[PDB]
Amino acid sequence: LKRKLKLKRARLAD
Amino acid sequence: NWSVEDIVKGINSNNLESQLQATQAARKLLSREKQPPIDNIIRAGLIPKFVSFLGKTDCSPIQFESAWALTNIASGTSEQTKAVVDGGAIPAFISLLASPHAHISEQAVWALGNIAGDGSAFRDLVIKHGAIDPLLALLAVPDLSTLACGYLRNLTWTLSNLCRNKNPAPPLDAVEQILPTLVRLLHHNDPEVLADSCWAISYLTDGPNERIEMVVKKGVVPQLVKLLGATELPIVTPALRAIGNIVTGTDEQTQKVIDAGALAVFPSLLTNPKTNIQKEATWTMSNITAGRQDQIQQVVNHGLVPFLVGVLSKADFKTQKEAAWAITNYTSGGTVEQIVYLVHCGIIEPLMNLLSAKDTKIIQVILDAISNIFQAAEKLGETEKLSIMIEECGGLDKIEALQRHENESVYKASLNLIEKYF
Repeated sequence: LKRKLKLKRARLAD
Repeated sequence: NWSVEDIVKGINSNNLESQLQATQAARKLLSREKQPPIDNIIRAGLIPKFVSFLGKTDCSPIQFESAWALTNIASGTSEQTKAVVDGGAIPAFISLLASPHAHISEQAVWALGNIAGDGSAFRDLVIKHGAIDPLLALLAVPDLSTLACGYLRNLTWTLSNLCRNKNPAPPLDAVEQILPTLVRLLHHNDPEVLADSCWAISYLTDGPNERIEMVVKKGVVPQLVKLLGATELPIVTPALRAIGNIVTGTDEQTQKVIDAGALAVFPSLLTNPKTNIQKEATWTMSNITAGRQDQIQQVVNHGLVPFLVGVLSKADFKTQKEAAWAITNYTSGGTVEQIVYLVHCGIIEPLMNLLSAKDTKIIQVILDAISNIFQAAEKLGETEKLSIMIEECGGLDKIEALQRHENESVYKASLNLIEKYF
């Protein structure tokens, strides 16, 4: 019966 | 500050330094929060020129400016990442990984993390272009501490994207090649490295038992239990997701988590002020109580039953549903003595109050549990004693009123109990 952070990031200024 | 038309004029000039200023100016446009005009850039045809600038070894500043410009384009929608891949960017960035200029190879790491991050197909295409070896070679130092902190965090984050996503999961051999460096980042003392390493391990344990095993075989479970106790939420959340995933595996994999000391953290986790942590801790507990009787005994001994009674009695409804699962898993696999104990801890009344929720799933789960508990009681002669208890706390009004429920499973089960025991 067992039951089973941000993809992409722009570089901002800087 | 430049218009796109001027950047196009600059980039199409025949003059590397004019192309450099124009590329820098594109970088600045694309580096602002309030909708950088990515589609405008793509539509002016600029991506192929940026990509060919990636290869200008003699002009490291235009390599850097174009790497950044493309990083930001690749950070956008899927269609925008696809325009970067379609321009040829992937092998060009992989070649920049060997750049002697640390800020340029870091920008190439970052861009590849955006492309891999879009989804399974681009992650696997980054991998087929040979990104893993030169990425791992950037971390082939005796002590991670000698690397610049920002640089190390970017690497860890791009590696975690290479572990991410699921249909399909990353190639088995790429996971084997990445794991030892990942185990090492998981012992590193920077909180963002730790968080992202833990996320990566949570992605790799999110799948069939063979995948869990490759991770557990690397002896990371004790470090994961230690991180489970960290004060930083961004570290506890993935460490607990990874632990929860490992205990969806076999009994032997579940047992490694218990032997590593994980149950002693659950009094805090099951009362954690962050509701997602309580929910994921109770889900983890439900999978542990789906274990062997000796594992259920460890849950008893660690005093966790009163903590399950607690979340059943009062928690966000999503956690309460996990608490109900934990209970019905406990009562389906536990000894008569473990089941009596559960009742002595006060399970019955919060169980019955949850028979009022307008959630058809939780109702069947609870009714299965009751049935299981009556079952133990019959085995002891107690059906009567238990039956009054259920009545006194108002649980018979709930089971009775559930026969006017147009789910057939529901009121079949109720009727079943309403005679069988009342």
